[PDB]
Amino acid sequence: LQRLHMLQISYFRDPYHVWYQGNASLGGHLTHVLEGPDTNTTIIQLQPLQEPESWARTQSGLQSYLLQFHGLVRLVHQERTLAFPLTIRCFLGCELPPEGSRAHVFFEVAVNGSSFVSFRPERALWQADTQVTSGVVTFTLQQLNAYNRTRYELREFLEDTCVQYVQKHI
Ligand SMILES: CCCCCCCCCCCCCCCCCCCC(=O)O[C@H](COC(=O)CCCCCCCCCCCCCC)COP(=O)(O)OCCN
Ligand SMILES: *[C@@H]1O[C@H](CO)[C@@H](O[C@@H]2O[C@H](CO)[C@@H](O)[C@H](O)[C@H]2NC(C)=O)[C@H](O)[C@H]1NC(C)=O
Ligand SMILES: *[C@@H]1O[C@H](CO)[C@@H](O[C@@H]2O[C@H](CO)[C@@H](O)[C@H](O)[C@H]2NC(C)=O)[C@H](O)[C@H]1NC(C)=O
Ligand SMILES: *[C@H]1O[C@H](CO)[C@@H](O[C@H]2O[C@H](CO)[C@@H](O)[C@H](O)[C@H]2NC(C)=O)[C@H](O)[C@H]1NC(C)=O
Repeated sequence: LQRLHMLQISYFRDPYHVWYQGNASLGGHLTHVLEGPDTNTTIIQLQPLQEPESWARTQSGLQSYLLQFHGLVRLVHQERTLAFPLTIRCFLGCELPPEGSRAHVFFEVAVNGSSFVSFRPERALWQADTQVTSGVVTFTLQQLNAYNRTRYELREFLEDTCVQYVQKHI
């Protein structure tokens, strides 16, 4: 199993307070941890897979991701009103299938334990995973599918960064 899986659980008590609990596993082994309130997040490699400077850049990218993740949640609230508290789960990663000619990548999002939206990475597009249409789901997808961040930068993170990471460290 040549893969890197990442799990991020975000607990929002309201738009302005989020508590993060996350971790990543490479080849089936725990390798990273995400922990703490938005005001002081700990992001660490459990193994020094990356050198200090390299790690410093990856860490910075994760920090910027969280900042925009939180930003999007506040915008959806601002525009469509969300019912707090709420918990969001992001499960994403990449795998080099044993008999594949290409990496399999994914990013799925659940809200309060139910399917909400998921990324179709190769086309960098988001889809609803819920059975019914909702102002919240629709507006969220509109934002996710609008900007170059929530689309192309994420596609690059999964298809290129994650895959290069697995190829180098596994
Ligand atoms: C590379 C291997 C690294 C391995 C070690 C990492 C593990 C750390 C600890 C484990 C914790 C798990 C949580 C980490 C998951 C986050 C993924 C990181 C994303 C990231 O760095 O990408 C940035 C892009 O930002 C964005 O894409 C911003 C988009 C924000 C919104 C996302 C939407 C989903 C949620 C929907 C919310 C709806 C709410 C309404 C109810 C720039 O990345 P880059 O520097 O590589 O550049 C690539 C392009 N060049
Ligand atoms: C991140 O850590 C969580 C919590 O330990 C892992 O979830 C556990 O996974 C094992 C094996 O799949 C299950 O038997 C446990 O019941 C899970 N516990 C919880 C809290 O749900 C999770 O697999 C880890 N994910 C990554 C990508 O590292
Ligand atoms: C996510 O789940 C939580 C339940 O843990 C929901 O919070 C409850 O919301 C109802 C309706 O407003 C209130 O009667 C309860 O007082 C809330 N519980 C707590 C602990 O405060 C929340 O509404 C859900 N959010 C979404 C978007 O589904
Ligand atoms: C939260 O993050 C860490 C702890 O998770 C804090 O780091 C320091 O906190 C105190 C500073 O006065 C020290 O007493 C701790 O020993 C030290 N922790 C270690 C061992 O690194 C940090 O200050 C908090 N948030 C920030 C970045 O200010």
